[PDB]
Amino acid sequence: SMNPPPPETSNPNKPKRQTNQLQYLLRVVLKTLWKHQFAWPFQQPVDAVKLNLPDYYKIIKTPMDMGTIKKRLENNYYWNAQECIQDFNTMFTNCYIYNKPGDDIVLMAEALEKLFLQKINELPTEE
Ligand SMILES: CC(=O)Nc1cccc(-c2cc(C)[n+]([O-])c3ccccc23)c1
Repeated sequence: SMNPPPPETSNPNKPKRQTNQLQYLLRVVLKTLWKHQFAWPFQQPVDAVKLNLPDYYKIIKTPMDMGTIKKRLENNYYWNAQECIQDFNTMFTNCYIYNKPGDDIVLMAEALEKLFLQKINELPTEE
């Protein structure tokens, strides 16, 4: 019923790059999803205490959210675009794993995921 530590957003010994694909993930992908009317539940880690979801972290063992993604991108946490893509996909998947079809939160995730897919379809070739 308690919250875990959040995911890492800083690790000085993890090697880092700033690639055109990662820049796109920040300037296009994250910015597009973040501004969306359905972004708010996904803008920070799930607070299973305040939301009274005492089983959330019993079920979701790889938590991820756009707050975490945003910090990762802004602090050049990643080596490659696939790492970041995997974070978005983890976020969507968790939502679908925890919730039931047609729950509001699932429709919200689906709307963001549609946009995500459209933006990833035009990830630029590496420079
Ligand atoms: C800090 C925090 O947890 N905010 C928040 C606000 C509203 C909804 C959610 C939320 C977010 C997510 C990802 N899921 O799956 C939920 C499931 C059931 C109830 C609520 C949620 C999170």
